[PDB]
Amino acid sequence: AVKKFKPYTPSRRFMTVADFSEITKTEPEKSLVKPLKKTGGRNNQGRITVRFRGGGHKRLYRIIDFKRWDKVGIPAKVAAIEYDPNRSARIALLHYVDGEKRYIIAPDGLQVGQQVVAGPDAPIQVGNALPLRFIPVGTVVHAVELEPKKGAKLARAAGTSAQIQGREGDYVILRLPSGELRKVHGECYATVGAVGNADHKNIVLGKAGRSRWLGRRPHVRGAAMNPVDHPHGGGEGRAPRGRPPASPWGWQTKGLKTRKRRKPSSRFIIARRKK
Amino acid sequence: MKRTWQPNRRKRAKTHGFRARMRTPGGRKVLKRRRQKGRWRLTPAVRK
RNA sequence: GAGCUAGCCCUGGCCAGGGUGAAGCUGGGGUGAGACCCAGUGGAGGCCCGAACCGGUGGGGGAUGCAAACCCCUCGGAUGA
RNA sequence: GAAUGCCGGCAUGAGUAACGAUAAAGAGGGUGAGAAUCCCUCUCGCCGUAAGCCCAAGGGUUCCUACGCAAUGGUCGUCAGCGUAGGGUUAGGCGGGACCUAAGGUGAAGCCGAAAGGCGUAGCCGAAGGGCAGCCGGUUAAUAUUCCGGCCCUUCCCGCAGGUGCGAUGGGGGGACGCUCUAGGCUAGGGGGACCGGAGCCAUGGACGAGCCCGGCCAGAAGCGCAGGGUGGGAGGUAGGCAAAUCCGCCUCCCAACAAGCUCUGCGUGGUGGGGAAGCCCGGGUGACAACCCCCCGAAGCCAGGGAGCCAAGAAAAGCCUCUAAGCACAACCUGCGGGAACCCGUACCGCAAACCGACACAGGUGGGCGGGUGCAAGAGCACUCAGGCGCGCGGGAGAACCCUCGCCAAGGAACUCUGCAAGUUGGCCCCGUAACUUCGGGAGAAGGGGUGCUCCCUGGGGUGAUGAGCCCCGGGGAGCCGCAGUGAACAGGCUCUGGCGACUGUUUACCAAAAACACAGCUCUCUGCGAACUCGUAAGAGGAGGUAUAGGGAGCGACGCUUGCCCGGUGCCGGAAGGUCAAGGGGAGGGGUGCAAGCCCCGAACCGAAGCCCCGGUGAACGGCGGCCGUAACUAUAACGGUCCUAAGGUAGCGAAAUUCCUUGUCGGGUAAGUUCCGACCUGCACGAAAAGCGUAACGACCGGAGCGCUGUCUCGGCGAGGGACCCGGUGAAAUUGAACUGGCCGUGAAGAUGCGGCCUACCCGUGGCAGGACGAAAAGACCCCGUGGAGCUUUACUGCAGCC
RNA sequence: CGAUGUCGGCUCGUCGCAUCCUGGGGCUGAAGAAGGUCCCAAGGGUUGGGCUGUUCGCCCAUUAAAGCGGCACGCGAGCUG
RNA sequence: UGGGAGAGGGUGGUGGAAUUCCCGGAGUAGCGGUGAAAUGCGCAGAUACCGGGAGGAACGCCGAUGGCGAAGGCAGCCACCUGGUCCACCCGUGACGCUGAGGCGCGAAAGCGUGGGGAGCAAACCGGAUUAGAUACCCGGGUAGUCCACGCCCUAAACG
RNA sequence: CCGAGGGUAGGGCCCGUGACUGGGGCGAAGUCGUAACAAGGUAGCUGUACCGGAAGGUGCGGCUGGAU
Ligand SMILES: CC[C@H]1OC(=O)[C@H](C)[C@@H](O[C@H]2C[C@@](C)(OC)[C@@H](O)[C@H](C)O2)[C@H](C)[C@@H](O[C@@H]2O[C@H](C)C[C@H](N(C)C)[C@H]2O)[C@](C)(O)C[C@@H](C)C(=O)[C@H](C)[C@@H](O)[C@]1(C)O
Ligand SMILES: [Mg+2]
Ligand SMILES: [Mg+2]
Ligand SMILES: [Mg+2]
Ligand SMILES: [Mg+2]
Ligand SMILES: [Mg+2]
Ligand SMILES: [Mg+2]
Ligand SMILES: [Mg+2]
Ligand SMILES: [Mg+2]
Ligand SMILES: [Mg+2]
Ligand SMILES: [Mg+2]
Ligand SMILES: [Mg+2]
Ligand SMILES: [Mg+2]
Ligand SMILES: [Mg+2]
Ligand SMILES: [Mg+2]
Ligand SMILES: [Mg+2]
Ligand SMILES: [Mg+2]
Ligand SMILES: [Mg+2]
Ligand SMILES: [Mg+2]
Ligand SMILES: [Mg+2]
Ligand SMILES: [Mg+2]
Ligand SMILES: [Mg+2]
Ligand SMILES: [Mg+2]
Ligand SMILES: [Mg+2]
Ligand SMILES: [Mg+2]
Ligand SMILES: [Mg+2]
Ligand SMILES: [Mg+2]
Ligand SMILES: [Mg+2]
Ligand SMILES: [Mg+2]
Ligand SMILES: [Mg+2]
Ligand SMILES: [Mg+2]
Ligand SMILES: [Mg+2]
Ligand SMILES: [Mg+2]
Ligand SMILES: [Mg+2]
Ligand SMILES: [Mg+2]
Ligand SMILES: [Mg+2]
Ligand SMILES: [Mg+2]
Ligand SMILES: [Mg+2]
Ligand SMILES: [Mg+2]
Ligand SMILES: [Mg+2]
Ligand SMILES: [Mg+2]
Ligand SMILES: [Mg+2]
Ligand SMILES: [Mg+2]
Ligand SMILES: [Mg+2]
Ligand SMILES: [Mg+2]
Ligand SMILES: [Mg+2]
Ligand SMILES: [Mg+2]
Ligand SMILES: [Mg+2]
Ligand SMILES: [Mg+2]
Ligand SMILES: [Mg+2]
Ligand SMILES: [Mg+2]
Ligand SMILES: [Mg+2]
Ligand SMILES: [Mg+2]
Ligand SMILES: [Mg+2]
Ligand SMILES: [Mg+2]
Ligand SMILES: [Mg+2]
Ligand SMILES: [Mg+2]
Ligand SMILES: [Mg+2]
Ligand SMILES: [Mg+2]
Ligand SMILES: [Mg+2]
Ligand SMILES: [Mg+2]
Ligand SMILES: [Mg+2]
Ligand SMILES: [Mg+2]
Ligand SMILES: [Mg+2]
Ligand SMILES: [Mg+2]
Ligand SMILES: [Mg+2]
Ligand SMILES: [Mg+2]
Ligand SMILES: [Mg+2]
Ligand SMILES: [Mg+2]
Ligand SMILES: [Mg+2]
Ligand SMILES: [Mg+2]
Ligand SMILES: [Mg+2]
Ligand SMILES: [Mg+2]
Ligand SMILES: [Mg+2]
Ligand SMILES: [Mg+2]
Ligand SMILES: [Mg+2]
Ligand SMILES: [Mg+2]
Ligand SMILES: [Mg+2]
Ligand SMILES: [Mg+2]
Ligand SMILES: [Mg+2]
Ligand SMILES: [Mg+2]
Ligand SMILES: [Mg+2]
Ligand SMILES: [Mg+2]
Ligand SMILES: [Mg+2]
Ligand SMILES: [Mg+2]
Ligand SMILES: [Mg+2]
Ligand SMILES: [Mg+2]
Ligand SMILES: [Mg+2]
Ligand SMILES: [Mg+2]
Ligand SMILES: [Mg+2]
Ligand SMILES: [Mg+2]
Ligand SMILES: [Mg+2]
Ligand SMILES: [Mg+2]
Ligand SMILES: [Mg+2]
Ligand SMILES: [Mg+2]
Ligand SMILES: [Mg+2]
Ligand SMILES: [Mg+2]
Ligand SMILES: [Mg+2]
Ligand SMILES: [Mg+2]
Ligand SMILES: [Mg+2]
Ligand SMILES: [Mg+2]
Ligand SMILES: [Mg+2]
Ligand SMILES: [Mg+2]
Ligand SMILES: [Mg+2]
Ligand SMILES: [Mg+2]
Ligand SMILES: [Mg+2]
Ligand SMILES: [Mg+2]
Ligand SMILES: [Mg+2]
Ligand SMILES: [Mg+2]
Ligand SMILES: [Mg+2]
Ligand SMILES: [Mg+2]
Ligand SMILES: [Mg+2]
Ligand SMILES: [Mg+2]
Ligand SMILES: [Mg+2]
Ligand SMILES: [Mg+2]
Ligand SMILES: [Mg+2]
Ligand SMILES: [Mg+2]
Ligand SMILES: [Mg+2]
Ligand SMILES: [Mg+2]
Ligand SMILES: [Mg+2]
Ligand SMILES: [Mg+2]
Ligand SMILES: [Mg+2]
Ligand SMILES: [Mg+2]
Ligand SMILES: [Mg+2]
Ligand SMILES: [Mg+2]
Ligand SMILES: [Mg+2]
Ligand SMILES: [Mg+2]
Ligand SMILES: [Mg+2]
Ligand SMILES: [Mg+2]
Ligand SMILES: [Mg+2]
Ligand SMILES: [Mg+2]
Ligand SMILES: [Mg+2]
Ligand SMILES: [Mg+2]
Ligand SMILES: [Mg+2]
Ligand SMILES: [Mg+2]
Ligand SMILES: [Mg+2]
Ligand SMILES: [Mg+2]
Ligand SMILES: [Mg+2]
Ligand SMILES: [Mg+2]
Ligand SMILES: [Mg+2]
Ligand SMILES: [Mg+2]
Ligand SMILES: [Mg+2]
Ligand SMILES: [Mg+2]
Ligand SMILES: [Mg+2]
Ligand SMILES: [Mg+2]
Ligand SMILES: [Mg+2]
Ligand SMILES: [Mg+2]
Ligand SMILES: [Mg+2]
Ligand SMILES: [Mg+2]
Ligand SMILES: [Mg+2]
Ligand SMILES: [Mg+2]
Ligand SMILES: [Mg+2]
Ligand SMILES: [Mg+2]
Ligand SMILES: [Mg+2]
Ligand SMILES: [Mg+2]
Ligand SMILES: [Mg+2]
Ligand SMILES: [Mg+2]
Ligand SMILES: [Mg+2]
Ligand SMILES: [Mg+2]
Ligand SMILES: [Mg+2]
Ligand SMILES: [Mg+2]
Ligand SMILES: [Mg+2]
Ligand SMILES: [Mg+2]
Ligand SMILES: [Mg+2]
Ligand SMILES: [Mg+2]
Ligand SMILES: [Mg+2]
Ligand SMILES: [Mg+2]
Ligand SMILES: [Mg+2]
Ligand SMILES: [Mg+2]
Ligand SMILES: [Mg+2]
Ligand SMILES: [Mg+2]
Ligand SMILES: [Mg+2]
Ligand SMILES: [Mg+2]
Ligand SMILES: [Mg+2]
Ligand SMILES: [Mg+2]
Ligand SMILES: [Mg+2]
Ligand SMILES: [Mg+2]
Ligand SMILES: [Mg+2]
Ligand SMILES: [Mg+2]
Ligand SMILES: [Mg+2]
Ligand SMILES: [Mg+2]
Ligand SMILES: [Mg+2]
Ligand SMILES: [Mg+2]
Ligand SMILES: [Mg+2]
Ligand SMILES: [Mg+2]
Ligand SMILES: [Mg+2]
Ligand SMILES: [Mg+2]
Ligand SMILES: [Mg+2]
Ligand SMILES: [Mg+2]
Ligand SMILES: [Mg+2]
Ligand SMILES: [Mg+2]
Ligand SMILES: [Mg+2]
Ligand SMILES: [Mg+2]
Ligand SMILES: [Mg+2]
Ligand SMILES: [Mg+2]
Ligand SMILES: [Mg+2]
Ligand SMILES: [Mg+2]
Ligand SMILES: [Mg+2]
Ligand SMILES: [Mg+2]
Ligand SMILES: [Mg+2]
Ligand SMILES: [Mg+2]
Ligand SMILES: [Mg+2]
Ligand SMILES: [Mg+2]
Ligand SMILES: [Mg+2]
Ligand SMILES: [Mg+2]
Ligand SMILES: [Mg+2]
Ligand SMILES: [Mg+2]
Ligand SMILES: [Mg+2]
Ligand SMILES: [Mg+2]
Ligand SMILES: [Mg+2]
Ligand SMILES: [Mg+2]
Ligand SMILES: [Mg+2]
Ligand SMILES: [Mg+2]
Ligand SMILES: [Mg+2]
Ligand SMILES: [Mg+2]
Ligand SMILES: [Mg+2]
Ligand SMILES: [Mg+2]
Ligand SMILES: [Mg+2]
Ligand SMILES: [Mg+2]
Ligand SMILES: [Mg+2]
Ligand SMILES: [Mg+2]
Ligand SMILES: [Mg+2]
Ligand SMILES: [Mg+2]
Ligand SMILES: [Mg+2]
Ligand SMILES: [Mg+2]
Ligand SMILES: [Mg+2]
Ligand SMILES: [Mg+2]
Ligand SMILES: [Mg+2]
Ligand SMILES: [Mg+2]
Ligand SMILES: [Mg+2]
Ligand SMILES: [Mg+2]
Ligand SMILES: [Mg+2]
Ligand SMILES: [Mg+2]
Ligand SMILES: [Mg+2]
Ligand SMILES: [Mg+2]
Ligand SMILES: [Mg+2]
Ligand SMILES: [Mg+2]
Ligand SMILES: [Mg+2]
Ligand SMILES: [Mg+2]
Ligand SMILES: [Mg+2]
Ligand SMILES: [Mg+2]
Ligand SMILES: [Mg+2]
Ligand SMILES: [Mg+2]
Ligand SMILES: [Mg+2]
Ligand SMILES: [Mg+2]
Ligand SMILES: [Mg+2]
Ligand SMILES: [Mg+2]
Ligand SMILES: [Mg+2]
Ligand SMILES: [Mg+2]
Ligand SMILES: [Mg+2]
């Protein structure tokens, strides 16, 4: 439920923020958090290997549980639901009757104080983790493992999901958030339901500084640079691209596919993406 | 205005000091050369 | 060689005073319930005025200078990128 | 003898410019060979959110004392941050270490790279972050939370007693956190007192007074008092916290619940130790048995880890508490008391500056805290002052031009000029009032005006206190007084109308451009299924991201509104197992060299044979492109209509002499007495146009235009005045430049612009203050231009190659 | 080319005369007045404005008239920019 | 009070045909399209045939001169939340009624905003053909839209 | 004190006029086409959307004031 403001500043005209109504706890679990190193897009060599990054809000990284087969058959209770700044999605705190506490990501409609579970015999119920094969065909599902027991990889960001089209042997046919049809092992754990906070994309950042809060440093076009800096640099006055539109490093950025065409996982990709 | 020299004893020793030279191959050859020329001091003096 | 300078990282510090009065909350009206209206409370904001601080618009001086970029008068930002 | 040669010495300009903020000086008395310059007093001026005081960087004896003045000091010097010598820095409690972690650094394991070396989990290092136990006064010429005095606390060792399952680098808790706003109650600090203590003082017309002047506190252990913080107690189950675990986490039950109890903080008091003014007198002595009280203001600091709300969601680790594991329970741990033990390093001095950074005793730069009073609405603003500190290391005169900084101005009022450039104007507070337009916020402090002091009387409400007084904070009414003037000084918008460009706040060419440029939220295209794409790297490894398509890279555009048309022939990209072209490799028809021969050796066609190209499509918010001629209407004119060649397709809406229009000051209209600019239109648009976006857009702008009002020294057109210079005198004393010079005008001549040649003319010798026409004046071996088979940056369907990718 | 600063403006002039005005003349298709044209004459004079960087030019209002040229398109060790 | 009909409205589900697209099988020289034809698609293996797969939309027969709503309008099928209405009985209140300026609400299509979605259809646009021309009628493509959610628009041959 | 009115500043409504621009009405015999009345030669009309020299064409839904 995105929030509008009255236009009492030039930048409050369109700026929108999340509702935070599904939030029930306003501080993290001191046991499930750890320091988060702001890299600033600079690798171990020190050099900027991802441009235009840095200077955002300090955050604490909450440990998220992407391998839910760790605790099979132990009913955890949905303790609270908390803001996580390292994600688009929200996170739910779970109190396993084991006594262990864990953060999962909150699917849609999941309510505080409900029992969730994981395992082959789990119910098909929002928030439960079964191997892919044991989920009935035709059910939206988030937090999918790609390869078995390597971690939940697909369908994680806000509002995303993944449908199961059918089965075919040791593999199921998943329709990814991007409309791709990939085959994923049936023994791959997944969580039933779409990720919550779907209203996330409607957020209008509203002003430049808000992007600066998020660690996004200003982007400078190539057409504004000099030939020493960019294919698009130079020109007297303005100038069209004057060549195939290109990145700073030379390769063409309009249409040029870059997926490796000998990659092994191609054997498991039925159909490249939609739209 | 703010000139370029802004002395900082910790900066001085950790950049041009003896132990910073002996670590790298170049800084060793710096020491060899100055020890060959006959310099009185091979490293910048700073009273710490 | 990043003790100048550009950015980023970690850890601290700094921003007189005054103005405007957002949502919300309360009460009243309203309605089938509402939207909503009004009032008070409230104290939002790359909000407004203006020191420190950060700047450097216009003019004058300076031009073997006080100074290898300075001085005076004006002027911009000043809870924020 | 010449290389704008090299090194050095000495000249010239020259007794010239200058002697470093215009805060400012004067006299007396000392000292001494010598005094504007040092010492002392008196008087005057300057800073006072500093030009004062206290930390930290950095500097490194510059600190104090004696003795000096060659040089350093822009003059002088007896003086000094200068020379010579002597002296000076005292810690269990301040800061750092023997404690902890942060980025980063390093790095057993492990990984990688010709070598060198590069990484890398732990671990280690790393601080202005965490943790941690001293406050006040006195003393030295110079150090003091360090020596001393008073009253306090910490650790380690050993011991006695009491108590307990003791026990850790292991498990747990805690440490532990953001921005904005903010409650209660304190203190820091300050204002007043008619209360208390005090050397005194009565002036010059009055006052011997509730007169004036001065001061009226600081530190403190246990206990107690006020104000807050922290925190439930019990038991049952227990599979989780990588062994265990009575702790922690989860579940049930019991009672406690806004409390209370306990624990810890701050503030108050407190045994006690201190401090203690002006004035007078020679830092000290007095004062003085000094007094040490009451009321008020009151923090941004304390209680503190308080409270609220918000989104962008806010270090770590140790100390400390708890749980237990080996081990051990003659030990070991907790508590209380006693005795003993307690190391290394810093401590002088400067510190918005004459000691730091600027080659200088350089108007510049330099992080943190304290920063007193009154008035002006507030305040760290502004003026004046306390404490404190200064008068800026050349002076004395004179009273020209001219320069700077400043004041005023008759009539005019932008006529100045590229331009109101500059300088006026306006100026804060309260009340009245306030337009088109708009995104309903705004535009807006729109505009325009009224008020403002001092005295008297009447009065409303608040804070404290107690409900009163008293101080204190907001006011309201009536009547008066004075001046030219009542924010009477200082600090403090000129306004309006209309265009262009960019939505906006923001960013930029450090040192000529702050803009219309960059950025920006927002729209689109494209890429990317995660060991992602992409980037850095030889690699390992990093980033991306401990992210997962509502996500990440790249690119164009640039809030918002209404919109973005036609062309796929070329170029890019994407799709296409056919076809054709194609490399090594396969095949080996068929020949060749040799040899007695077996054989060895070489050439070798058809055919099989990738990617890439060819070829078939697609595709524009991919690179891009979007015609010409001829004719036609019942007045002329112009062509809705036709005709034809060409195209891949012939510019759509909307705009338009425009940041674009050459002809151009286009033509018409407005504004003006007059308008190459400006605004509105027209349209044969040299040469607009739709995300290198098209047409609008409220708001915004130190952007660029036009106009008007107000007001002016901008001007007609200049005058006077002030101070700092120029000028004269004493002191100190540069510079660039310079072939040598005994260095006139005209008219000619000359390498074509002559002080230097010819002819004529003029002219006694040397200066000083001035002005700049010349010495093709100085400065920089022309930046333009050319030249060189000179250089470099950038580009591409130039050549060639390399990485990368296929 | 081991540098001769480049338009215009301002300031300050100075010279030429092929004279815009003032003075003197002849001819006139000169009645007067007022014009045309030529001759003599450089003594003095030769305005203030709107527009544009402009010189120039147009325009407003005057005027006796609103002259044309040279002086390195006179003059940046005189200013402006 | 007890009963009844119905595509009335809203929500949530779900079922079969059909077309398009993708995959396999089989198969070969044309399919398509019209007044005729050309475009277009097909030896790179189309069309016609079988199986599998995904997806959207719409509900054949019943079906009617039918039924409901105040109108716009409403049609597979099941369930839930819900309106209107009629009939029996003659039980209850006792004129409590009718109309309705303003007000408020509803209001087909198309269109607009933000999201999703997209099979068929199809303004715009492209091409073939017709034609003097053909910015058309015919044919082959084709974008918005048509669908969903929410939020506007509020017009109509909104008619009996 | 009030006060005619004078002055300054900003509003509101009306009238007249304005380069140019928008359609409108009219006008004996203009140019282009043929949309409509017959099934008007694509049944018409409609609200809307979009396009086009022009009448109009088409998508969507609606009406019969539509023919056999
Ligand atoms: C402040 C102090 C500086 O003076 C200036 O800036 C003036 C204002 C320059 O004009 C500036 C400004 C400007 C507009 O001059 C009017 C322009 O000409 C150029 C850009 O230089 C001068 C004089 C230039 O001379 C000019 O050289 C020109 C190439 C041609 C001309 N010559 C023919 C005579 C001559 O005057 C030139 C080169 O800078 C001189 C050289 C030696 C310098 O660099 C010297 C050291 C200067 O930096 C300076 C003296 O310190
Ligand atoms: Mg909003
Ligand atoms: Mg609003
Ligand atoms: Mg939420
Ligand atoms: Mg932790
Ligand atoms: Mg990271
Ligand atoms: Mg590293
Ligand atoms: Mg990058
Ligand atoms: Mg970056
Ligand atoms: Mg995310
Ligand atoms: Mg979240
Ligand atoms: Mg798999
Ligand atoms: Mg967005
Ligand atoms: Mg961004
Ligand atoms: Mg962030
Ligand atoms: Mg950009
Ligand atoms: Mg550029
Ligand atoms: Mg550029
Ligand atoms: Mg570079
Ligand atoms: Mg390049
Ligand atoms: Mg380019
Ligand atoms: Mg450019
Ligand atoms: Mg260009
Ligand atoms: Mg450019
Ligand atoms: Mg640009
Ligand atoms: Mg382009
Ligand atoms: Mg181009
Ligand atoms: Mg390219
Ligand atoms: Mg690449
Ligand atoms: Mg895909
Ligand atoms: Mg600097
Ligand atoms: Mg520094
Ligand atoms: Mg240091
Ligand atoms: Mg350092
Ligand atoms: Mg180093
Ligand atoms: Mg070192
Ligand atoms: Mg080596
Ligand atoms: Mg070695
Ligand atoms: Mg030696
Ligand atoms: Mg060295
Ligand atoms: Mg630096
Ligand atoms: Mg501030
Ligand atoms: Mg402020
Ligand atoms: Mg105010
Ligand atoms: Mg609230
Ligand atoms: Mg505020
Ligand atoms: Mg301001
Ligand atoms: Mg300046
Ligand atoms: Mg600066
Ligand atoms: Mg200079
Ligand atoms: Mg200055
Ligand atoms: Mg100033
Ligand atoms: Mg300022
Ligand atoms: Mg010689
Ligand atoms: Mg030489
Ligand atoms: Mg030499
Ligand atoms: Mg020499
Ligand atoms: Mg000499
Ligand atoms: Mg000599
Ligand atoms: Mg001399
Ligand atoms: Mg001289
Ligand atoms: Mg000088
Ligand atoms: Mg001086
Ligand atoms: Mg000064
Ligand atoms: Mg003296
Ligand atoms: Mg002397
Ligand atoms: Mg003295
Ligand atoms: Mg003060
Ligand atoms: Mg030094
Ligand atoms: Mg001396
Ligand atoms: Mg001397
Ligand atoms: Mg002497
Ligand atoms: Mg001596
Ligand atoms: Mg000096
Ligand atoms: Mg002496
Ligand atoms: Mg030791
Ligand atoms: Mg450590
Ligand atoms: Mg290393
Ligand atoms: Mg280190
Ligand atoms: Mg520390
Ligand atoms: Mg300590
Ligand atoms: Mg002390
Ligand atoms: Mg103490
Ligand atoms: Mg004992
Ligand atoms: Mg115990
Ligand atoms: Mg124990
Ligand atoms: Mg422990
Ligand atoms: Mg934390
Ligand atoms: Mg901290
Ligand atoms: Mg915040
Ligand atoms: Mg408080
Ligand atoms: Mg105290
Ligand atoms: Mg006070
Ligand atoms: Mg006494
Ligand atoms: Mg007397
Ligand atoms: Mg257990
Ligand atoms: Mg005594
Ligand atoms: Mg503070
Ligand atoms: Mg605190
Ligand atoms: Mg750590
Ligand atoms: Mg024993
Ligand atoms: Mg030791
Ligand atoms: Mg010691
Ligand atoms: Mg000391
Ligand atoms: Mg200063
Ligand atoms: Mg300071
Ligand atoms: Mg000093
Ligand atoms: Mg210097
Ligand atoms: Mg230096
Ligand atoms: Mg000095
Ligand atoms: Mg200084
Ligand atoms: Mg004081
Ligand atoms: Mg006083
Ligand atoms: Mg004030
Ligand atoms: Mg003093
Ligand atoms: Mg004189
Ligand atoms: Mg004299
Ligand atoms: Mg001054
Ligand atoms: Mg005055
Ligand atoms: Mg005047
Ligand atoms: Mg006037
Ligand atoms: Mg003017
Ligand atoms: Mg003038
Ligand atoms: Mg200008
Ligand atoms: Mg003024
Ligand atoms: Mg108006
Ligand atoms: Mg208004
Ligand atoms: Mg206006
Ligand atoms: Mg407007
Ligand atoms: Mg409004
Ligand atoms: Mg204001
Ligand atoms: Mg106002
Ligand atoms: Mg006003
Ligand atoms: Mg009054
Ligand atoms: Mg008075
Ligand atoms: Mg003022
Ligand atoms: Mg102001
Ligand atoms: Mg214009
Ligand atoms: Mg710009
Ligand atoms: Mg801007
Ligand atoms: Mg714009
Ligand atoms: Mg805009
Ligand atoms: Mg700002
Ligand atoms: Mg820039
Ligand atoms: Mg610059
Ligand atoms: Mg520059
Ligand atoms: Mg520079
Ligand atoms: Mg430079
Ligand atoms: Mg400048
Ligand atoms: Mg610029
Ligand atoms: Mg600016
Ligand atoms: Mg922008
Ligand atoms: Mg947009
Ligand atoms: Mg998009
Ligand atoms: Mg990571
Ligand atoms: Mg991106
Ligand atoms: Mg924009
Ligand atoms: Mg609009
Ligand atoms: Mg093309
Ligand atoms: Mg093509
Ligand atoms: Mg193409
Ligand atoms: Mg074939
Ligand atoms: Mg091939
Ligand atoms: Mg386009
Ligand atoms: Mg092109
Ligand atoms: Mg082309
Ligand atoms: Mg005819
Ligand atoms: Mg269009
Ligand atoms: Mg035009
Ligand atoms: Mg014009
Ligand atoms: Mg235009
Ligand atoms: Mg043009
Ligand atoms: Mg023109
Ligand atoms: Mg004209
Ligand atoms: Mg006119
Ligand atoms: Mg115009
Ligand atoms: Mg024309
Ligand atoms: Mg253009
Ligand atoms: Mg374009
Ligand atoms: Mg363009
Ligand atoms: Mg605009
Ligand atoms: Mg700006
Ligand atoms: Mg600006
Ligand atoms: Mg102007
Ligand atoms: Mg004006
Ligand atoms: Mg004016
Ligand atoms: Mg003057
Ligand atoms: Mg004077
Ligand atoms: Mg004399
Ligand atoms: Mg002398
Ligand atoms: Mg001297
Ligand atoms: Mg001679
Ligand atoms: Mg002579
Ligand atoms: Mg000649
Ligand atoms: Mg000559
Ligand atoms: Mg001569
Ligand atoms: Mg001769
Ligand atoms: Mg001669
Ligand atoms: Mg002279
Ligand atoms: Mg001269
Ligand atoms: Mg001159
Ligand atoms: Mg000269
Ligand atoms: Mg010369
Ligand atoms: Mg000269
Ligand atoms: Mg010269
Ligand atoms: Mg020279
Ligand atoms: Mg040169
Ligand atoms: Mg040279
Ligand atoms: Mg040369
Ligand atoms: Mg040349
Ligand atoms: Mg050469
Ligand atoms: Mg050559
Ligand atoms: Mg050549
Ligand atoms: Mg060359
Ligand atoms: Mg080169
Ligand atoms: Mg190579
Ligand atoms: Mg030359
Ligand atoms: Mg020379
Ligand atoms: Mg005459
Ligand atoms: Mg006559
Ligand atoms: Mg006559
Ligand atoms: Mg004659
Ligand atoms: Mg004359
Ligand atoms: Mg004139
Ligand atoms: Mg002119
Ligand atoms: Mg002209
Ligand atoms: Mg006359
Ligand atoms: Mg002339
Ligand atoms: Mg000449
Ligand atoms: Mg000249
Ligand atoms: Mg000339
Ligand atoms: Mg010329
Ligand atoms: Mg000239
Ligand atoms: Mg000049
Ligand atoms: Mg000039
Ligand atoms: Mg000149
Ligand atoms: Mg074929
Ligand atoms: Mg589909
Ligand atoms: Mg009855
Ligand atoms: Mg009714
Ligand atoms: Mg519809
Ligand atoms: Mg066609
Ligand atoms: Mg035909
Ligand atoms: Mg079709
Ligand atoms: Mg409707
Ligand atoms: Mg009908
Ligand atoms: Mg009158
Ligand atoms: Mg017809
Ligand atoms: Mg027909
Ligand atoms: Mg059509």
